[PDB]
Amino acid sequence: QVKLEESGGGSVQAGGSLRLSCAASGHTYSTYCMGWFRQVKEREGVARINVGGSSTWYADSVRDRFTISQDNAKNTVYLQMNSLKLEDTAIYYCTLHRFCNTWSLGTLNVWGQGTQVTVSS
Amino acid sequence: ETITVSTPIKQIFPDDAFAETIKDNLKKKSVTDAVTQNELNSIDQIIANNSDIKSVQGIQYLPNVTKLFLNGNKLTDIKPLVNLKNLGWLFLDENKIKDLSSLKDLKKLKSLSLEHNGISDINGLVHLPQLESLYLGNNKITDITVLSRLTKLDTLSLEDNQISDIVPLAGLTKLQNLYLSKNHISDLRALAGLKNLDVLELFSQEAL
Repeated sequence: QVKLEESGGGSVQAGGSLRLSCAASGHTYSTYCMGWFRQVKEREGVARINVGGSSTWYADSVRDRFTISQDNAKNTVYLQMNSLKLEDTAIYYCTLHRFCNTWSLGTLNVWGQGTQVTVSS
Repeated sequence: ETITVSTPIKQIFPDDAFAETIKDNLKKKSVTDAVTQNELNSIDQIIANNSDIKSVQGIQYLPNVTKLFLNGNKLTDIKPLVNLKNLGWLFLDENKIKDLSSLKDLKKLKSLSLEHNGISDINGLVHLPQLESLYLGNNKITDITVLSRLTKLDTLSLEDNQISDIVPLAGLTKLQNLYLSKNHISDLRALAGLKNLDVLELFSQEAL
């Protein structure tokens, strides 16, 4: 029922930047958690924001390099990935759950198809 | 509390659906395959939503399970959870669980979900003051007195219940996300002192 429309990714040189976006439709939520996990190994949370609220969360490894933001009216979130490192190479997946504390588990989320990000040099 | 000798899965877990859950979790070929206590000790997470499970008898032998997803089953009796001392995240939506005394000793539990269980009496939840997340939407709850003891809650859903009195939430200063739509609420005065709310939903009250 819930569509996650993802854009962004590809190949970038270390130190460069990429922006991901994800737009949700078909949900009924006034507020909800949306953001990204990534996978190389086991998937791991990267960043989320409470759409319709303001709270954010980042993994320690990306804090101060990645910034997540929302356009609540467009039901879209954006991940600005700056200062990219080789360790950031992964498939990034937009993912959604009504409740941020459950979002963190992954298991019960709506999952996007994902996008490959590859950082070189 | 422990299986003494290697034993067939189907003997430990009498519910056929739950036995298949364990078989798949351990990547075994058959529910007739034997398991050891050491193998059961390796289980940290069970994903068994929407699985037609009527009983989780046998789960008592999984001392290291920390995440348990049992939404959408046919459970009534959760006594086999009683001594799962490492459980942190428990999802039990869309069952028919009414006796919450079995939850009393889950002293590491951080997150509990009991949505759509037909529950009215939540007084048993007073025994979980360490909870951080509690989801009780789509029940028959009126009296939330006991939630005033749960001073570590940061996320609480009570949506689609029969609550009119939210005074017991007044002291819950750590609340960040509070979902109260589809109740009987007209008076939020007791929430005025909450300072950490990011989300507060109050849609579609039916005054009365």
